[PDB]
Amino acid sequence: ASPVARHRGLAPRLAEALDAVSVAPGARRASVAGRTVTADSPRDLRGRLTNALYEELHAGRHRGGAVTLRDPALEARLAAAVPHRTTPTRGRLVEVLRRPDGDQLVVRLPEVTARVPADRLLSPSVPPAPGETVELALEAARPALSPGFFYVMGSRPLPRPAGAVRRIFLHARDADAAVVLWGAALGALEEAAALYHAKVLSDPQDFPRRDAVVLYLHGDHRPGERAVTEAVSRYAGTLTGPDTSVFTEELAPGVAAAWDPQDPRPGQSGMSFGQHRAFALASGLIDCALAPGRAEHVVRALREAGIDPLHPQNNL
Amino acid sequence: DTVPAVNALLLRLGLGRLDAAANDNWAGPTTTGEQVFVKTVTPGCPELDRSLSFEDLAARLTPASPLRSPGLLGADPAAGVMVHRLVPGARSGAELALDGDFDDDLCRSAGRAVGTLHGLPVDGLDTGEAPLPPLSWLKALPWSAVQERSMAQIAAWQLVQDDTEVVDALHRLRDLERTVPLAPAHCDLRFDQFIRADEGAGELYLVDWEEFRLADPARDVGAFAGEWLFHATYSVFAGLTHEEIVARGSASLRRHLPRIAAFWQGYLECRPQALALDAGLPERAAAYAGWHMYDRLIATAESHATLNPVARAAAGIGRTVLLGPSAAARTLGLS
Ligand code: NA
Repeated sequence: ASPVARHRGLAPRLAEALDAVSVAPGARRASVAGRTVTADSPRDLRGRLTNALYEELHAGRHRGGAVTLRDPALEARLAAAVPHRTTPTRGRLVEVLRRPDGDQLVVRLPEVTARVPADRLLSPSVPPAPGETVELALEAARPALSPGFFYVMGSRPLPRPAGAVRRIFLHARDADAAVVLWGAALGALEEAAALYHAKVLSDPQDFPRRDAVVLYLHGDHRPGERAVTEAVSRYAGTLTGPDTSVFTEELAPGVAAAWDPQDPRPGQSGMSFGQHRAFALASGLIDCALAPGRAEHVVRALREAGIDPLHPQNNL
Repeated sequence: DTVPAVNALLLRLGLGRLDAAANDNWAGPTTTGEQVFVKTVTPGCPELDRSLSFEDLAARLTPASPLRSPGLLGADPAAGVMVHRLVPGARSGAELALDGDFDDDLCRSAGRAVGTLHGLPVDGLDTGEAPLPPLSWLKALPWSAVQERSMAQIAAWQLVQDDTEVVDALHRLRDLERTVPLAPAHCDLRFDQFIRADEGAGELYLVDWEEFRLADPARDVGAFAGEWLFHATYSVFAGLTHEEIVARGSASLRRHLPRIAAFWQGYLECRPQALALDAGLPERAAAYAGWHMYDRLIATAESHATLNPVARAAAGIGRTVLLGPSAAARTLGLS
């Protein structure tokens, strides 16, 4: 009878949401909230099913019923709300370019070898021998880095091997709500001395969204998380829409949290939290349909993906 | 922004103002009803000096030339404005190729236009080398360019920077440009620099000469082959094994090889002495097509956060073509 009786070993919120989901035997048809999805093989269904579970369960874009561009005005409001301006960034010095109009340092950053003005050197205080580590005042705002989004690295440098990342999602209902939420959240995070990166939708036409703001908290996530949740809890329900993803932990209306995936397997990497969880659910649902028993296929596939099936916002 | 300087040239040319039926670009009717394409480049202004060096030579060209270009109506180089006659019912070659209308015939007309272009006084022309590939970026991106790119683009740059074989091959390709017979070369060709009039049924126009130089003719040949390479191995496809993506991609290329072969026949019709003067033209063109692949993957990565497996695979095809141009030249039919 109970949603949890029939779906044992799985978080109740995912048990409840799977009642809205069925896969036909053979796995060439599926239905998610009466969004019907068909395909010519199980394998083609896996990605069509993965996408629907993502849209329906993670994003909240529903389609089973009868029913891009950077904006400089918003980029300005979002960039104005950033308390800091600079993130010290370590790389290895490759070469010192002695140009009279301004010396430049070719530095191997983790993601790219870059040519940086010498005036951005922090440590050491004079350009070292090539091969030596340097530290650089690199801008914290990165408006092009993440398409659709305005991105900021926090003042404080991130752990060398970053390690686990706590993702916090804010369901901003509009751009004005985003700027307030963005400001609030960066405040708290910098006050709490958080090691983080964050981003916010930079196209006004793309709200509302449950990941309209995303915070990436590294190291010790509890100070930043507490700080963030106190700084926005006042706006939860009003500036944030109330619904959040079934895969996440709800901290307040429209404020959810999770962890970056930690999937054991090679080739099942570089996925977002939402797509990773949806793919594993589709894989377990598909596997079910290719043979209570459904809940075990699902628990199995989540576990093989490194997801805690009692707590799918987290990883084993 | 740049509307003042554009409305001032149109006024001084007798074209009135831009009607609301239309760096930055503008196309459509003027208050006088003349169809104009307004191009703006932020400034002197060397891209416009190159554009103009083409419009001088293009004036000395019959309307029976396989190489047709929109008439220049005017220009203010110091403000970075050019105006040309809009091609009636303009359909770009990118649109055409996406709809399967960039056929073998149209590829032959492109080669004839490009073959024609390379045979046309070379005195007014820029002999500076085109920064393509960007060799300094292979060592190190400017910090300000890093802050204007996506994570996928940045990742695509680092993969090339860390690939010594490719970096070396590109330095040699650019080094070889001063050891070959140069020709008037477009230097930045893509399917979108080719326009048909009459909504896809009309004649062929080659446009965008902001990179026009006296240069290695392989740049243009390779660019055209490179577009078919990128179309066949990437565009037509955008959860599979990498070996499957390469297999599907290799078969798409093979089915697209006649497009390249046709271009090259067109090319040789109008430039029959190309290999008598440059035996290594096929090989250098293959290497340029190989780079062109990276260039096009890096550009498309603009709106991506990761490099998907199709892009990773497509890249791997370009490394093969760039590191093996001779064989690629034979595979591609530029022999
Ligand atoms: Na095609």
